Amino acid sequence: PREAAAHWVPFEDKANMPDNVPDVVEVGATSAPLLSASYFIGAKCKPYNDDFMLCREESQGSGAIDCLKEGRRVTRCAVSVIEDINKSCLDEFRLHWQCLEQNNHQLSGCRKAEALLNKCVFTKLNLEKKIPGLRPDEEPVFLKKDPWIKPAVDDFKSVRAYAEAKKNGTL
Amino acid sequence: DILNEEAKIVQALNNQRELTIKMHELKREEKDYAHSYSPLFSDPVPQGGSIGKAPGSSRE
Repeated sequence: PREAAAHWVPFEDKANMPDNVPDVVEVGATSAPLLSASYFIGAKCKPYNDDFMLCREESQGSGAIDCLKEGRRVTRCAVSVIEDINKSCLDEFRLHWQCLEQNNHQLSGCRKAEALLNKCVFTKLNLEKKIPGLRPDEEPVFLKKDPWIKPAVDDFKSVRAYAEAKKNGTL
Repeated sequence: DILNEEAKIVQALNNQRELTIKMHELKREEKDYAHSYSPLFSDPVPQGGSIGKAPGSSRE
């Protein structure tokens, strides 16, 4: 789909969902927290995402109205992972997405906060960040030390928290 | 002998008539897609662009 052209107006629909359709919660995170959580959401909700997409393909044109129950599962799984993050690892998660908000949403600008977030999420949620499709020779970039590309200003709070974790021994 | 020779000539002429009608009919028979358009990539169904391939865009 193309973006709107010369003159357009936004319009809101005031109707409710038809009552036959079971209601569902909606994800409440904005773009930066979602980008921060995306790999954990992928790790946990891969089967449901795959099932939703397979349903959409198999519906062959009626996918929106035929996969609503699969979509309901997808959104519930995403809400569950974000709730778990908000219960166990909120400080580090906030570090990471505030850093992202300062760095044009570039993950390369936030590696120190991401290291703490990954350790927390792995220890208390048993989710692991992993980049699909690489050979064992190829090194995932988020694990690389001494990268070519670095942020203009390493984030202040993140630098302090990273050094403190290195003292404590958590990281 | 004259009758036999003339009959053989007339038979060859009728053979040529039959062949002409046959070629006329065959030329008007519709051919398979492989023979008429493409013998290696023989599926007429397109796939389109691959970049933003959307689950549910394929329709039989």
